[PDB]
Parts: sequence; C-alpha cells; structure tokens
Amino acid sequence: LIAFDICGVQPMNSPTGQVFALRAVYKKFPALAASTQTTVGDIYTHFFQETGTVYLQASVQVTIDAGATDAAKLDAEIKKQMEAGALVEIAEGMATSIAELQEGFNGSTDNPWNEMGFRIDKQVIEAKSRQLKAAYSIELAQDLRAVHGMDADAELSGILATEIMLEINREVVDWINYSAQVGKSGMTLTPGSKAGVFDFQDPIDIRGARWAGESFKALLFQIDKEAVEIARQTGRGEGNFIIASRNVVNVLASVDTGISYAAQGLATGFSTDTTKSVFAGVLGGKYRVYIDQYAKQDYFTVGYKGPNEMDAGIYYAPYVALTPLRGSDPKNFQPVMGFKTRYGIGINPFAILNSLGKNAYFRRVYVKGI
Amino acid sequence: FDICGVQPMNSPTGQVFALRAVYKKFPALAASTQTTVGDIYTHFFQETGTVYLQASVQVTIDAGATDAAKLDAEIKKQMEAGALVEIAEGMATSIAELQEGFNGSTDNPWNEMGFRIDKQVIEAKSRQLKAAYSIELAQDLRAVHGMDADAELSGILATEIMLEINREVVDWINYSAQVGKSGMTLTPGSKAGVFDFQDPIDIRGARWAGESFKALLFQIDKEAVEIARQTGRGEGNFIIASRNVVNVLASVDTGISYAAQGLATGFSTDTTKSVFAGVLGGKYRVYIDQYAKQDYFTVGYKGPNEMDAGIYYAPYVALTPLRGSDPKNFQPVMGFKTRYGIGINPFAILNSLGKNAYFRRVYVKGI
Amino acid sequence: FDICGVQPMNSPTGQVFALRAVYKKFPALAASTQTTVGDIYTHFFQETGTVYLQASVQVTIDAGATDAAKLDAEIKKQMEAGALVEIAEGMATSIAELQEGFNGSTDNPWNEMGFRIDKQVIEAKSRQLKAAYSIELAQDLRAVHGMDADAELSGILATEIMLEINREVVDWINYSAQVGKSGMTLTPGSKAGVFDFQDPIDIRGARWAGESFKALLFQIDKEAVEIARQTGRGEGNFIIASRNVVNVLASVDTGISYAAQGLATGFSTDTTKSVFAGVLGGKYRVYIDQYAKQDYFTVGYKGPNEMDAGIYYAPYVALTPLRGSDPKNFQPVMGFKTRYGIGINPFAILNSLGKNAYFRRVYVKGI
Amino acid sequence: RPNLVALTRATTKLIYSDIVATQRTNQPVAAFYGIKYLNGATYAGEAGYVDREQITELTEESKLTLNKGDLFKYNNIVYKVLEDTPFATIEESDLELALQIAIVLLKVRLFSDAASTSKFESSDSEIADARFQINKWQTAVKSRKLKTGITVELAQDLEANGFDAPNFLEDLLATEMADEINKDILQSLITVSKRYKVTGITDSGFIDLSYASAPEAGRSLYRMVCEMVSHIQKESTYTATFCVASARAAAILAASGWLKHKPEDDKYLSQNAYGFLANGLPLYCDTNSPLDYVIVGVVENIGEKEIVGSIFYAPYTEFKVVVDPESLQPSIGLLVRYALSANPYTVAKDEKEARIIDGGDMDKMAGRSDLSVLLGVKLPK
Repeated sequence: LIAFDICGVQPMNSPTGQVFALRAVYKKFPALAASTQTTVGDIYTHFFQETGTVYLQASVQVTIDAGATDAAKLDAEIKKQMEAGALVEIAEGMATSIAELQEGFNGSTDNPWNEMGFRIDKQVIEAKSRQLKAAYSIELAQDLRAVHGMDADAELSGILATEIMLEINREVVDWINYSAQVGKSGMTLTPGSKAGVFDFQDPIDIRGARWAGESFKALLFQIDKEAVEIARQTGRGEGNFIIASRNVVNVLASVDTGISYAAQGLATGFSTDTTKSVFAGVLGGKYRVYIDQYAKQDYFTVGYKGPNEMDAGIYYAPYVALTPLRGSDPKNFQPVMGFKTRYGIGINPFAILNSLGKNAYFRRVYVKGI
Repeated sequence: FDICGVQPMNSPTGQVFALRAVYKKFPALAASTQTTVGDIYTHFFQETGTVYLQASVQVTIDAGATDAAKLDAEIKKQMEAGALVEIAEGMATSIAELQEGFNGSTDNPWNEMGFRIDKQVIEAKSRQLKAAYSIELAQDLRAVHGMDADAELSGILATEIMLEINREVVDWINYSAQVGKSGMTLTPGSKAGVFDFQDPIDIRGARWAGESFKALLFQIDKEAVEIARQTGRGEGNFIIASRNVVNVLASVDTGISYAAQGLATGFSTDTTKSVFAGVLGGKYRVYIDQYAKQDYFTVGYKGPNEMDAGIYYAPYVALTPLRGSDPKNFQPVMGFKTRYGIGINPFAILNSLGKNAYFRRVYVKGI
Repeated sequence: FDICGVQPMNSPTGQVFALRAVYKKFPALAASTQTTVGDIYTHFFQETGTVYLQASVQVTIDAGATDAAKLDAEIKKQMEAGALVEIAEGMATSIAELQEGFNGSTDNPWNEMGFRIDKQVIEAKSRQLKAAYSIELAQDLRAVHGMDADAELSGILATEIMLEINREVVDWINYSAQVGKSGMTLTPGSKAGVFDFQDPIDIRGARWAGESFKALLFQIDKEAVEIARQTGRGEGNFIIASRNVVNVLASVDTGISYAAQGLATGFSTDTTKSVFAGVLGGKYRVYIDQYAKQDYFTVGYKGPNEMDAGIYYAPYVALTPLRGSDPKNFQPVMGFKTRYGIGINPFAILNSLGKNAYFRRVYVKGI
Repeated sequence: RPNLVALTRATTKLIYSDIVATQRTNQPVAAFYGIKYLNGATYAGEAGYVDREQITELTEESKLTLNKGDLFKYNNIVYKVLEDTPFATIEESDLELALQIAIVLLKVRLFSDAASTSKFESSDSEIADARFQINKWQTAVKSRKLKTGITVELAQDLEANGFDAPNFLEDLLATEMADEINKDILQSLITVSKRYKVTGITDSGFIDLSYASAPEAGRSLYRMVCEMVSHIQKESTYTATFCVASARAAAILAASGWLKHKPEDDKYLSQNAYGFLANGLPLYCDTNSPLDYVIVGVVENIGEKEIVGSIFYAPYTEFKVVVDPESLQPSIGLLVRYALSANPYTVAKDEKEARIIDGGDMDKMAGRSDLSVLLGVKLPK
C-alpha cells in the first residue's frame, strides 16, 4: 500500500546511503534542380520557395524541366513530379539511408571500439524525513471508549499511519511530476495540437472521434505515444506505468474496462476496505496504472521501469518507516502521537537542478475536456 | 441505511463521531530572455491572461519584442514551434516543491494528520405506524387461507416503517448533498446541476440512448471524484437514484445492477424491494429511491470505518411492537415505533443543506 | 394465471383478499440579495416560469437590477456561472423537511400504515364448450389415418377452453388497466397513451430497428415505475403484449424470449404456444396476447403473496367433461366445463375500468 | 478507570453534593430528568374541573346566593355550603380571608370529591390527570482543567517530602479542583434560585439589617429565612432540605442562637456542612460570592433517583491526572468534567420551547428554580 513498485528501491542501511542507476551515455544530398536527370533510387534535396525543403527519392528516371530556370517554375515542376509519384518525400529516412551509405563506402577497420551506451553510476542520498502529528484530544479519546468501546489512540494511529504513507506516496508523485518532461510535445506532438495538453473536446486530439467512447480511446493512444518517446530517450524501454488523476483514471477505466479492478468486491460488501493506496490495474495489458489522489489539476504521466532496480529513473531507499512517537503537550496536557520516516529519494542524474522538466523516464501531460 | 455510520446510540443523546478533515512566481518569460530546457517561466497574455510555460527548448524569446503584443505573438510562436508548453496549477506544484526541497531542514516541520475528528450530539428521533385493521379481517385471513393474519400485517407494517426510515435517510442525504455537476464537475457548455438526455453537451455527443446512458454513468464518475477530492477520502462508493435513473443506469454494465432476475424468472417468488440493487460500473453500490420526487441521482462515499460515512443512522429502539384493544368496538390495536436519530459530518441541519462533501446530487431530465 | 393471484374456491361465493393501499415559499431571489452557499431562493423568470435556485456560490445579485428584465439577466448569468442551480420539487421537499424537522414536535404522530387489505366475494363464474363434431369425421379419421377421432378433438377442445379462459382474464386486465404513457410517464412531446415507432420523440431519435425497439423497452420501464409508485408495492413484474410487440421486444436483449429453436429445427415438432415467451430485460416475465385486438402492451405487478396481484383467478371447477349424443342427428356430444370467477383489487366492476393501479396499458403504433 | 474512580471518590466527597440533585451520565451530554406542575389541593380530574366550572367562581356578588348543600370553588378548592347564605355574617372584605373565616366558623366545608366505586364506574366518569409532569432535557458535560501539580525543584521538594508527596499532591490538586467545582455549583444555584419576594420583596424591600436599619441580633433574618422555607412549602410539595448562606448573610449572622455549629458531625448532616440551623436544614456556606445572600430549597428522591432539585449534577467518568515533563517540569494536570443544569421546563410552556433552550443556559434559567429561593441581604458591613 505504498506504491514504490515503480521505482528502484535499493534500501539504505544508513542515511547517505546511496543508489545506483543505469544512466545512458547518450547529409550533403545532391540538389534537385532544373534539367536534373534523376535516376531511380537516388535521393535529391529541393528547397521550395514555400515550406522549406524536402528529400525526394526518384521512382522515375525523369529530367526535371530543363527550362525551369525560374525557381517558381522549378517548384511547380517538382511538385508535378511529386504528384506523379516520380519523386517521393521521406525526411529522416533519407538522412539515414545516405549516412549509412557514406559509412559503408568509407568504412575502415581502424579502431571503432565504441562503448556500450551506459555509464552506470551512483548517487548519494540522505534519508530525508517526513513526519505527522496526530493532534488529538483526551476528551475524544475518553468519549470514544466510553460511548462505543472504541480504542481511541489505536484508531487514530491507524489513520495516522495511513496518512503518512499516503503523504509519502504523494511526494513521490510530486517528484515524478517535477522532473518529468512534458509530453504531447516534440516527437509526440500532433501538428494541430495545443502544446502539452490533451483536450477531450478537441477534434485534433480526439483523432476525429465520435462521442466520448472514441474520445476516451484517443487519450489511450496519446499514452502509447508517450510510452514510445520514453523508450526513445531512455534507451531502456517503453513506458510501463501510468500515474494519473482520478478523472483520467476513470476515463481510462471506462475503456477496455478489464484493465482495472472496479473494486466490485468492495462495493458488494458495502465498503469492506477501500484500500485507497494501490494501483488500479494495467492499461491495455501494458501500463500498470495508479491514481494520484492529490492531483492538482487533471493529468497523466507515463513512466518506464525496468526489471532491475537500477533502471527506474527514480529511487526510494527506505531506512526508517513509521517510527511511532508518543507524548503530550504540558501546556494543556493533551496527548501527542505521531509517525516519522527517513527514506531519501534518488533521481537519474540527467545532466534537482538537472531534474526539473528533464527526466527522460517520464512524460507528463495536462488533460482537459473530461 | 447500510451506507451510514451506525454508532447505534444505546442512549438517545447520544452522538456520533465523524472523521471530518481539518480543512506562482516563476521568474519571467519575456522579450530577450532565454528559456532553458526543463524550466518554467511566467507570462501574462494581453488576452487570456497569465499562463505558465515550460521549456522543451533553450531559446531567446525575440529580443526585439518590445511591444507586449509582439511578445505575446512570439511566445505563442514558441508554443506552436514546440519550444514551450502550458500547465497552470501543475506548475504551482513544481514551484512549491522547488522551494521546499531547497529549504528543507529537520527543524520542526511536522505536518498535522490533517483531520479535525469530532462528535455530534443527536436525538433518537422517533417514528410511529399503526396496523389499523379489524378483527373480522384477521379471522378470515386465517380461516380462509391459513394466513397468519395480524402477524402478516405486522410483517408488512414493520417493513413499511423501516422503509419510511430509509426514505428519511435518503431525503436527508439529498438535503445535505452538495449540488453536483457544478464547479469542478462542469463541462463549460453544461447546464449546472442537471443532466439532460436531450442536451448534446451532457450526453457528450452520444448517438442514441445506448451511448447517452453510458454518458450519464460518466457524469457519475465525475461526481465520485469531486467527492473524493473534497472529503479527501476517495471515490464515491454508492449511488442513490430515482426509478427512472436506476433503470437507465441498469441498462449498461449488463445486469450488474440487479433486478433480482431470478424472482422475475420464477414469477415473483419475492420482489425484495428494500435494498441496494447491485453495483454500477462494478464500482458503486446502487440503491433505489422509491419515493423520488422528480428524477435524479446522488453519488456518495462510505468508508469501512463507521466514523467515515458522512451520514449516520443510529437505531436505538428498533421495531418495537405495540399491542392493545379498543372496547368501543372491541377492536385490536397493533403498531410499531422506533427511536433512531440521524446526523451528518458537521461540515459547518442548517449546516447541512447543500454543504456535505460526502454526497453530490444531480437532477436528471430527458428520460 | 401465473401473473395473478389464485386463491381457489371451495364453494362459489367464495372470496379473495387483496392488499389494497389506503390512498413552501422559498424566499424570493431579488436584486442585491447576497445568496449564501446551500441556501435556496425562488425566482420566476419573465419567460418560462419559476424554479428555485440553490446557491453554490455566495454572491450579490446585482443590486442595480431593479428592472425585472435586468434581474432575470443577472440571475441567468449567475446560473451560467454555476453560482445558482435550478431544481423544482427536490427543493420543495428540502424546505418542507427543514420546516417540519426544525419546527417539529413530539406529541403522538401515529400514522396508519399505507395498506388497508380488504376482501371480495366472488361467484364461481362458469364457462363451457362443445365439440360439435360428426360421426362421419370420426369414422374416417380412424379408417383413413389410424387416428383416435374424438380423442384428438378432445385435446383440441380442452385446449380451446383453457385458452379462452386465459383470454378472458387478459381481457379483464386490459379493461381494468390504466392507460400508460400518460401523466407521470409522458414525454413532453408525446401523443397521449400511444407509443408510435414512426415518431422520433417516442423513439428517442432512434434510427432502424435496433435503437427504435430498445426505445419501446425504455417506455416499458417507465410504465413499470408508475405501477410501482401507485401500488406502493414495486415495479411491474410481467408484460402482456401483442405478437407484434413481443417480436419487437424479442429482437433486442439477445436471449430474453425463446425462439423455440428446437421447434423450428425439427419442422414444427410441438409448438406449445400457451406459455410465457421469456423475461424481458431479465425484469418482466413476458407473454403473447394471442387475441390482441390492435397492437399493444400492458405492464403489470405481482408480489409473492397471492393477495398482492390486483387481480385474482379463483378456480372451482376445471375441465369437467361433457358427454352425450344429440338425437336430432344422433351426433356425439363432447365438451368441457369450468367454474372460476375473478377478483379485482377494489380500487374505488365499475371501479375497475381504467383504474387498476397494478397495470398500465399502452397502444402501439408504427411497428 | 479505577484510578479516576478512586480520585472521584476522594474528590466528590469534598463538594456540596446534596444542595443539588445528583444524577449521572455516561454520555458526552447528560440526560437529566425532573418533575414540575403549574397550578395545590384535591383532584386534578376533568370531572372535578368541570363540576367546579359548573358551580361557581365564588364571586363577591355570588357568595351570598349560596345556600345549604351548594358547592363553590375558589382558587381551585371546592367547598360545600353549610346552612344558608354562608358569609352572611362575615364582614371581611377580602374574599379569600372571608373564606378562611367561613371554614373555621363552619359556614362552608372543605369538600372532597371522593365517592363510591359505583358512582365512578356507572357513569364512566373521568379520572384524575397527572399533577406533575416528568421532564427530560440534556446538556453538555463541561469541564475544568488544572496544570497545578508543579514539579522540577518542586520535584526535589516533593522528594524531600517523598514519604507522602505522590498521593499528597494528587489529593491536594483534587481538593482545589473540588473547591472551584463547589463554587461553580453555588454560582448556578444562586442564579437559578427565585428571588424570595413578599409584598414588593420580603416585606417591601430586601431584608436589610444594616446599621441604618436593624443591627439587632440577626433575629429578623432568622425569621425571614424560616419564611423562605414556608415559601417552598407553599409553592411545591416539599419542605426545604438544605440551606446555604454566606458568613455575613447567615452562617455567622444567625449565630446569635438560631444556628448550630455542627454539635454532632454524623447524623442528618453532611461532612461538608458548615453546620445546621435551629430551623433545621444542613447549612452550607459559600464564602466567595459578593452577594452575601441566603438560599433555601429542596433536593428530593424517588427511590435512588434525585429527581427533584433546582440544579442537577451529572458527573462523567469512563478526575484524570496527567504527568507531563515540559522541559524540566513533570507537572500534574487534572481534568474533571460534569454536566450541571437547571430544569429548562421552568422557562417553557411545552416541548417546542424546551427544544430550543438549554438547562445549562443560565441567562434564561435565572430566577426560575421554584425549588429554591434566594434572599438578598443588606448588611452592617
């Protein structure tokens, strides 16, 4: 009931205190021009007066209008050849093809002993503490026993323990969302989008959806795109889990509902044990999903976690937990009780200065329209 | 009543306990400044106002953007270009953490277990019903079919008084409940507090009743969240709704809301019309307001702890029978009385109306 | 038969029992009023009447709005803002409950239970049929096909009297049933007592059979609700409907009615069409009115107690054979006689037409 | 909580537990019960009342139209006429006194409505209604708390006195608590007690035994106090059961022969009594209040329950002592809680009013006891 199955733990036996992380180490195309006789398979670059440039691969061995000395005319001929399918546009795919050719062609045995792209390193962390005060009274403790046979402090303790654990789990999420990069951006951005926000009422984001069902699925798909970007930047893998607001989780839960437990046993037994400290289930069979019970607005963060504790991007290494404190306040003799922990956090370096908005293991997106 | 904290009050006055809760300066985004990837910068647009943008790209924001109008255009261009993204209160989380991390110290920063926890004195409010029957009827019920006569009436009567009690509990829930489909639970084009099936906004563009009915359950989930948020206790666990609404909601999530289909199959072997039907979405236990005045639903939360219900029903003296006879016509007297009392999480009856975070009530139209 | 009480006779007259039921100035909202959260005010708009508005937001309603038109505009604005929410009877109840609780008393508020329970005396009304068949038929059914002649006619004869009696009971149900899709169950744009499939209002915007047919079920559930309300006993448990209506309903919910696939598969092996088709939506036991006159359905309620039906079938005599010969043509005589009579919840036979709270009958068009 | 129960036993013994009625609670509020009647004589049955209405109000113009065998009533008391024209020979102008004379001279006869069984059963006559109603109300249990068991060097002093100190200090703390509680009781009792008033207040002004009035012996107060007891007898079906007064008011002032200094300490006298009076009643003394008053009133019971009183006390236990080492000082905190209230029905016509008031609201209950009165006293300071 502590979350943390989405982080490395590598528990401390001393503050300072350390964790390990698998930190990753991490074209002169011929121009296309008037009179150019293309050759099938060749790739020519063409800068258009409008909308920059393209890289086109010849499918047709065609001369591009030798009389097109007017750049406007040349652009028109090239466009016609593109329409014809004679010349076809690809961007990085072309850059790769020519680069690989160039390396093959000029390849040499030399000494290209490169490094496995992981530095692997460690951080020293203090067993940063958190703590709560029960802040209760004699009179309730007495009345609770006198009236219902309740155990007073014992029950307050149960609340208190729960609350400190929830607050800690909350902090973990705040750190994730501190360091997470903002998603629905860059490689995961739709050209007609709103820059980092997914709006369920927006035709672009909802991919031409009809009604809520399809709009809800469109979010699911943005999540998969985020998972990909995480893999691309981490070099370790596709997002494995989701942290999201209650609104988002309910939305995801409504789609392919088998992914989450509705806690029907809870409802059936009339709130047997709400257990509001755990993951809802697995979205698409791919992402373990957890509810941020303190979500500030409405959002979802997709994150990666490898099987190795050194492959989380975030670490929690508990040294002390739930140390009970007991006392009283002599100014008025009301009882005092509380809980203290010492656990520390770790964050893949990514060089908290290099953490804010930089953490490749996580992508956060703001959500509107639910 | 099975969603209330019982706290049965072995004495009237009498009280119940409840676990009541205790209850951005990002430097600058401006002409000539240079954003740095991952950080956050504040900007006020001449239209739409304050936004907070986070860098994905390190970039000088048009040093020539003197005119605020020009600057607004540049900032928007940077967003269009993918250099900047927008988050608002979420950035507040980041500034708070930045400041707390930086200035963290052992000191004495103890947080409170932020729950007031309190007690409310309640009376064992009474209720009473009479059998009101003749002896001749009783004699014939036995003589004709072997029925237990007044005992049968006692059964019906006792059931009826309990139904009235449950009715009262619901009526107070719908009193104390906050207005739902409001605030945090509104769609901008919505009608505030009412879900109208004929309104394309409320049904989120649904094509026909199938999709529309699902949309109603979706608003219910939104309410469940608002409850969760304000109370700090988690998503609503149950729904109380009118016969129209229940039938609508029971059309989705298969027969999870039970009609007690086996009783129907067997030609009314019982009707059992007194308890929660089942669980909508697999999440909310759903009960029928058999006395609903218009057409509506209320979403509410109930914890495992009797002190975490938000509503309390404490059945001091339940179903106590009365017996007698009136010599004027020498007819039997039989009846029942209770002394149960009710209460809520105080959230300060005058402090109940439209105020109790544990429950959210929405009116339903278009059925 | 299985959708009525029975309460058999021992003698005519003769009796049955029936579980017969016995049968606030919110302050005006006005310019400058500072509404307070949870409070409720009355506001009559110049257009489209009055609603009561509950505050979600504490706010002063434009003190300069001395022009009722301006006041309506400000109120509407506050409603749009989500500050004020419209509800009608949910509000009327809330205030009534507040007033009664707050200014309530102790005294001796013994209410009678909502049920009276009463009895009726019924004669064992007789019915009978004769085979009316000839010798030459019997001679050749045996001589040509090896058939048992009157034995088959007897099976037909017994079946016909049985069907005719069930038909009579149904006719009395339709007679006494109240007309549905009326009052509490009307859609504002509806046609008063008739469900018309060609009407987009009744079919809720439905296109084709799938959605249109489900819309009929939607009206059926609403009828079940009205029954529940008026009887005080719960939602309708069964449906009597014409073959067209039943086929329409059968086409939805996948497995509610049985096609008797074995019957069709084996080329009409044994039709046995004298029983309920199945259970509609898992809620209503459904049977075909084989003698339907126009096209329609009736939703009805039945509890586990035989006196909780609204109608009672009390057999005294069944299938007593009639036998003989008619010397005018010396033709054989065969027949059957039964005696039963029916009871009807008093509802006060003239107190039954269109008055029976246990049933709601709706005419259907457009199938 | 046996330790608190032991402290309870050792602390409530120190308060004037019998000048108020004692009930108990086990709830955060105390449900209190009490008995009241608004007008005392004869039957309270409808038949009685109707017959009374049907005979006469005994007005001055009608008292002489009465003759032998007639009935009449006055101030709800039914009398039968003996011989003709009662009062014909009584010149007394105050009808009430004329009646008293008529009773003595046998012109009229105190009349009883008691009758044969047959009269009642045959006619299906009405029956006496209740004289007194039994009321219930609840008030919050309220409390006081002390941080007075000071320890530190005080611990060293207590260690020096360690042969007794552990218990001694708790007993001492309990004692000062009891003292304030007793005083709290008196404030409530003082407040609720009705102002004794005769002819414009105790012979047309509060009794004044000051130098300019009557610096006599204190006899005139003793007489007035005895009359306060009479007042209780007049207005309620009880004789006074206790009296409390300040030193200057009576505890000392009446010690001129009409006050006894506890000659006997174990018979009909509590351990907390200052003494008792020559007219009985255990006598208590407040010693604090600026009033210098005298209170006379009654506590009474049905079986074990102190149902009758002006003020009712209902302690709530499950006298808690807490030891808290602030810094260097393991001081002892002491917490005591109880309900204390007046019967709210003395300020209500019925439950609709009782339900919106509080017996613990002494701004409303002031002067409304009816089971106690107070004498304001001016003294020769």
